[PDB]
Amino acid sequence: KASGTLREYKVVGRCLPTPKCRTPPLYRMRIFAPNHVVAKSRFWYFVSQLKKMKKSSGEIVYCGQVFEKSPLRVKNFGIWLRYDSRSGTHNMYREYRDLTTAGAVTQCYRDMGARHRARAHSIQIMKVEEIAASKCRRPAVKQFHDSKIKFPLPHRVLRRQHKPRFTTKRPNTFF
Amino acid sequence: LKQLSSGLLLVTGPLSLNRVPLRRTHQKFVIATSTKIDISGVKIPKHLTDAYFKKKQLRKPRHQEGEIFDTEKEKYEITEQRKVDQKAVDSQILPKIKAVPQLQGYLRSVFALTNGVYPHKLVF
Amino acid sequence: VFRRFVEVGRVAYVSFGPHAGKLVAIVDVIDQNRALVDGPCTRVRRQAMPFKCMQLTDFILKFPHSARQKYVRKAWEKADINTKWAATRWAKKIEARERKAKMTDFDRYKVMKAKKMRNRIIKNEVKKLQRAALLKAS
Amino acid sequence: QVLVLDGRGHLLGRLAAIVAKQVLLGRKVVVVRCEGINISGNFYRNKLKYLAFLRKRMNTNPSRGPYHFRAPSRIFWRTVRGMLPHKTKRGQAALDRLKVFDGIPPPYDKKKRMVVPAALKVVRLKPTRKFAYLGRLAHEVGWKYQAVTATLEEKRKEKAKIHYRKKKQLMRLRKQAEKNVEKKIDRFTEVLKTHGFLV
Amino acid sequence: SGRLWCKAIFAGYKRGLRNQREHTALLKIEGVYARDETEFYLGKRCAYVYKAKNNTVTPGGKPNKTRVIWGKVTRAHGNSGMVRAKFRSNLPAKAIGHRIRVMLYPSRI
RNA sequence: GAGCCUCGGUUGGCCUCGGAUAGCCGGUCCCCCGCGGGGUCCGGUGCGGAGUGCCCUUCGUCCUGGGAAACGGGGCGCGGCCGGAGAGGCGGCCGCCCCCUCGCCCGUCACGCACGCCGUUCGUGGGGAACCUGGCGCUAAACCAUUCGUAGACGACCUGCU
RNA sequence: CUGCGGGAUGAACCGAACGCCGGGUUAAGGCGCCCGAUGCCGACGCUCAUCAGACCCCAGAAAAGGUGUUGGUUGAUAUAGA
RNA sequence: GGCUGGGAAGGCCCGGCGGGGAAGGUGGCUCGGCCGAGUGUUACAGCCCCCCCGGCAGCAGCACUCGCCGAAUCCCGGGGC
Ligand SMILES: [Mg+2]
Repeated sequence: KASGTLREYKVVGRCLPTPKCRTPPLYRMRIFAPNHVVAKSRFWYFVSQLKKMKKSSGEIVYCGQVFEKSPLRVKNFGIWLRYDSRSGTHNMYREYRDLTTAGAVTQCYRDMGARHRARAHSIQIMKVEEIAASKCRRPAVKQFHDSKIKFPLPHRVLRRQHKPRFTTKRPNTFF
Repeated sequence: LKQLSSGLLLVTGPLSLNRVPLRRTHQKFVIATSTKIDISGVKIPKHLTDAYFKKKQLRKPRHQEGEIFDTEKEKYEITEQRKVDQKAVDSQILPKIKAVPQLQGYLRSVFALTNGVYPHKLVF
Repeated sequence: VFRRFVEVGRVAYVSFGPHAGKLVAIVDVIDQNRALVDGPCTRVRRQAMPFKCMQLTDFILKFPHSARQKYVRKAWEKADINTKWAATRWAKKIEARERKAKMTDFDRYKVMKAKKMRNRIIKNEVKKLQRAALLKAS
Repeated sequence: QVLVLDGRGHLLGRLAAIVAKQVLLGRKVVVVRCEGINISGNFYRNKLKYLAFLRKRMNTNPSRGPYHFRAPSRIFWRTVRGMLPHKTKRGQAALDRLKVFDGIPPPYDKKKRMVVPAALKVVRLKPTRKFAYLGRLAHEVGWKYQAVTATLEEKRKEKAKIHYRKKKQLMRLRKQAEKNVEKKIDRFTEVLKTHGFLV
Repeated sequence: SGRLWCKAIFAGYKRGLRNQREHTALLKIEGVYARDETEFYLGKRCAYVYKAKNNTVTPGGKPNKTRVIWGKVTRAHGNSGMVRAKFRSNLPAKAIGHRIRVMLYPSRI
């Protein structure tokens, strides 16, 4: 599985009806996937991992993207992880600060890949929950919980190094 | 001034300024600037057509043998009617462009590319 | 020795991006290199904007860190950020750059003639002043 | 029509790649003050690398072996040559256009020299990282003329200070003279500031 | 009375790492360093001017030593302002890193 | 003045040191040091307008006929004073003759106007070789041969000879 | 018995198979220079090596350790004062 | 054209309910000229934010370009080779 700018999809599915069980129950899951085609595959993978259901023996009842309810508010997201290392698997809890839940999940994937060299296929997303300012364990998120937060830009290394390449003036880093 | 029947542009810079008589130019070989003069109130002569500007020399049936047969005559005649038409057109064109300041001197100047000057960066 | 800080209500100038060359005010900080921004009086909606593409000026209006896009506009209008920005040298230099960009060939010829006369007058005055200074020294 | 570059504060490979690319395009490039070149990493790392390069020699006949030039200008020249197809005629013709100097020679001591922001240490290197000066590295591997270069550069800097003082006086007098006759140039100044000048 | 052509440099032929196609040349126009300013130069006539030992004809003038190879700008080349050009005869490969003048009068603006 | 070969080009920038969690410019009322430098303080800018995102020069000619500006430029203009030694190879500062009214705005025409068609426009009196004008200065050395052994397979090397 | 693009180099690897050409687009691979192309105002983190690291075949390393640094799991005590 | 018969947002807001940052307030202390600036503590809202009850044209995947899938629910024009 690859990763891009992930979107949250709600997928509802059930096993195909049979004369023994006329009305099978409906199951839903939260799947973060680049598109719906891979969202269905991830839903089937997780359902087969949990229930005795396969794609051939079941069907997808509803698949739809879940829009962010408050895209304009900054929120703290807690994500519970289940990934595989070179050694055995481990359980993790990570906190991220983003405007959207899908953005938080993308940040979680990027951070896991950067810090533990874990690919997307090895990572299972268990639960993503928005959290208030309190109940945050990671000081990195907590240090931004300040109404009177101040910080300058000390070392602004200039870009456009190849905009006109030869100049008589050396650049400036203090602004 | 105008576009002729052949599609060529009827071009005339002031003779006292640019030394360019009534001539034809092609669109693909002309840069159109963002500077326009009010030319609505002029009367271009009707006889000035595309067929009016054409070559006449190089006839075939001469002897052709020797150091002769159209290597001579050294020149093309002025065709004084052209001067009358040029004067008639200029007598109307000149005051309108002289109304705008620095326009005549701008016409007298010659466009060129200098160091640090790129046609795509500049706007015309 | 820092005089510019990322404060709630700081006015920032966008160097590059979709809303390039437009003023905007910082609402809340999202992360180390990302903050919530809002530009109601400068045709900028409320969305996250990285610190890389913004250079903040010396204008700071006061409003709560999570105002709902309405009180920030009121503070912007009361402080009259547009007029103050237009009065600054920064906006004047930006407008000079734009005027240079939009200058046509006829305008270039006029500027050439104007400089041709002005530089000669100024250099004649400079030579006279140099001669006077040399006379004074001796 | 000739590029003159000041080597102070520029990284070795970062400047070398750009100079080689410009040289291959028919541009004449002059690199000046090659003792100001700096290389990333601590001084001991680069010292060990140059010593390891010094170990490389032909066992049967060191005269035919690699030529370990000790001058910083020649070190920069070799680094640039490593980025050119010097075995071909085109590469040799391009390399002929390049010219490097230790310090700033009199032919170029009275010229304005450009800097490449894409090769500067302040831009490309973190402030917390360590670096080594090419002059000190060369002096510790066989260079002979570090002190003479330093003395000549000090004299050149004193001369440049005198010239810069004269330039300051000239510019200040120019600015005052502009104020003196500002009334006779008002129409010329207004049209200049209409199209985006003096603003 | 002045220059009416833009400066360009014959950087090389269209090529891969180990194959070279001599029927398309790569041009480096001065002042253009992005794949957005090359739209102006598309279709512009380009010429490679050189001199030789023997005299040749000259339109509207006495015979001289100058010969040219005319060409045409085809398309942009890779985000850096590089321009692909095609000439009626392939360039001699002696002009690598030499001056090529691109004219201004396939005008369409 | 022709006369062969070889090419690149198609306005220049004549310059501080420099730091990047900082810098640029003046006056320096004040102090110190040799018109200048250093320090304190004060006042202006700093996404650099005392910006290479820059500056400098115009790239049609000539007639006369007005206004603004104005003693500027030229005759590889002729003679003196210097700076420059890193690989100087360039400029600065003064004396005397003659000539021109050049930059900006408008009147006034005339310039093969070659009737649309490409290498136009220059650095260049370019660089190398051979021949036509004058003024100012020139007079050989090297090698072979001979000689000697501080040298030597032969070359080579150290030496002597109006 | 098989050329071609890439893997610097090359039996078997990756892509893809061959008449002579023009234009366009791709695969596998790449875009500091050699060397065509990121001369994106690319995004998020990690890493200092006096043996750094840098892409299937493939051209090299193990067990065991490190408060060097960066995340996670569990367990206690701390204003009745660690 | 569809969607959550799009999610949020923009404007006048009206009659309420509770909760939380911790402010024209108080206050131990600190820095300058009652005020300006910085920290903490219970903490209603005259700085605000969030949920629950309900309703107005003002919308439209919006040139205030905050993130979709698209085309008998799709057509026109222009440039280069
Ligand atoms: Mg020529």
